[PDB]
Amino acid sequence: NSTEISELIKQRIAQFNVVSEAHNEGTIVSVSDGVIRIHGLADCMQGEMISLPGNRYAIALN
Amino acid sequence: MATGKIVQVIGAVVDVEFPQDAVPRVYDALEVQNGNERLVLEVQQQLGGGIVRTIAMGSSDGLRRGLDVKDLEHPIEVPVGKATLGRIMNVLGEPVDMKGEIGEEER
Amino acid sequence: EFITVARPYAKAAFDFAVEHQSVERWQDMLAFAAEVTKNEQMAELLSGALAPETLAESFIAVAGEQLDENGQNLIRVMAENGRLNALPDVLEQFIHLRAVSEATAEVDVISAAALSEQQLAKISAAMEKRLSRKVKLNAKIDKSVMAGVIIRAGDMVIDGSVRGRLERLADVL
Repeated sequence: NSTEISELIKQRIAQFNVVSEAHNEGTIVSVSDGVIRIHGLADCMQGEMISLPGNRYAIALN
Repeated sequence: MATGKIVQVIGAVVDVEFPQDAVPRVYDALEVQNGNERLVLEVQQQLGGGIVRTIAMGSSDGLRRGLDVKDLEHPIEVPVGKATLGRIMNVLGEPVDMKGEIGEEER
Repeated sequence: EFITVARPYAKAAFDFAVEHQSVERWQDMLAFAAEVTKNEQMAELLSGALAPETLAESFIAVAGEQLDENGQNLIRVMAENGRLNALPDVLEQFIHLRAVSEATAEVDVISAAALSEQQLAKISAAMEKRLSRKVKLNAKIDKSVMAGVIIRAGDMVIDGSVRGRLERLADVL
């Protein structure tokens, strides 16, 4: 069962279309005092410029 | 309609949770019936999922958990112009001089 | 690491499974839940800040091998507390509590070479006296140890190997 369990999990995830973000893209999850927490951005690099809506930028520090 | 619910009350700081679609923006003003009296909250932080931390613009005493909150979709907005001359108002723009409604034209 | 936050949930799940004599079903249900946590896409979802009751529901959706009330309920409670990542350890402590309740042990035997299967019999018979539990054996072979045998029973070990004797003599001098 060990293998078919993971196969069934993959199948059932594909069924409900839960999906990861694109590596260059992520979502805001919190905002306060001018600091935002972004979830995703696997390929963000320390010090990068992140582009927000409204043609604004944020600097990825943590 | 009222779409949010109180989840904590610690002194003057009130936590409210909304559906993750209609989260109020920062500095948006909320409103809740603290008994027979209205009370407005100013959103200070969007933290975590759905939840929003707020500062109460009045006496926090009397608040339960699970009270319904309504999200006014604008910051605290006050009456302005010639109609406010000679009158006393509090931070929310309401008269505290007992001469009745202000007669604003614009907020 | 969730060694400490998993204890209450493992204890509650085991005490519930006993009242209903479903320990085997509960163990298999937990073993499936702990695998749903390891999928590449679900581990992404568990980290991003979703509201507990939507995360719990999207987790329940990916599992139809959980009995209608009690597995779904455990997932909902852990999700409310934000501890779904603890399932892989809830499973281990559930297996441990079960082994304790049914008075069982699983002892490792490490040797320079396989044993005679009369030696194994005597070892199991001796340990079933050292421990009140009925003991499984899973003999293992290591060649750094060169003679004698190591018996490891949980966190108790009997260093019978001659390698142990050598390292223990060298430090007498």
